[PDB]
Amino acid sequence: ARIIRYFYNAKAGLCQTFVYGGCRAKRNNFKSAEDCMRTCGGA
Amino acid sequence: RPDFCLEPPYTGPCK
Amino acid sequence: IVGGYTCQENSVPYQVSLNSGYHFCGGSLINDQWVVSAAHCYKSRIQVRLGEHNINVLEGNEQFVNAAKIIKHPNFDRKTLNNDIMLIKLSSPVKLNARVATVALPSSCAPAGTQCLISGWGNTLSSGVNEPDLLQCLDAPLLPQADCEASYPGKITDNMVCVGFLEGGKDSCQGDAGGPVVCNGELQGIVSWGYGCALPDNPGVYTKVCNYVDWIQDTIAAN
Ligand SMILES: [Ca+2]
Repeated sequence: ARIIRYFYNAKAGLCQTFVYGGCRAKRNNFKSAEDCMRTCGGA
Repeated sequence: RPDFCLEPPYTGPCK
Repeated sequence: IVGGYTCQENSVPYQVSLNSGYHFCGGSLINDQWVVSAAHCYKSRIQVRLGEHNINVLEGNEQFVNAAKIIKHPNFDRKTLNNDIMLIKLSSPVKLNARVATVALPSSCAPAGTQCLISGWGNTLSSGVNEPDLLQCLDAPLLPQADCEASYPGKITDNMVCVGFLEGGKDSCQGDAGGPVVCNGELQGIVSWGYGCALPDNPGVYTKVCNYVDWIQDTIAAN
């Protein structure tokens, strides 16, 4: 599928969107920018 | 920060 | 669809777009009240868009209908992707016409070598991303199960079939999921999964619809 999720971009220092297929997600995959920054924002 | 945060975004096998 | 071509406008009348704000999966109209798609395409709220060609332009042939019932196969495994099939009952019967039509379920399982038509609004690039406005089409054959197995060691069940090319170059891709693989007027496959898109030695894997005709018919009759 084409599911929009958020991931932490270490180089940019912030969370951005990417296309998640819908299955077998890795951990740098969040449903919101807030949850992404809370988990990966550092700090 | 956690190690997984430094990994590139993973689209996965679902197409 | 990577390496395909833009389908002739409304030439795949059974193709639908599943939308929850944006297009996220494809599907196939099997009767005026039911659509079949992939179980991994499940969402609690789904709007079915029929008669679409350009998903980003109101062309005048579209029908927008909400999903009243969403039923995933009871044996769907979200990790192995075995039994990746789902049924959607529309809130209201769609109006059938030249641009919104049903596709027949398989009369039996089609053998390897059968040429089929795969379609969808998924990514058109193997590297990077390009989401097409217009429905894409791809003519490709059902591959021998042995080749499918060789490409995906230990990951292929009898409920799956590889369709495409071992040399890569042409394949389905993210956003095509749930869409149709029609061979000789029958829905033999549902876009499901694969490693990358259009890569050599990794053709797309599809749900083998011929194994689910009884389940589909029983489910429709009971709902
Ligand atoms: Ca349109």
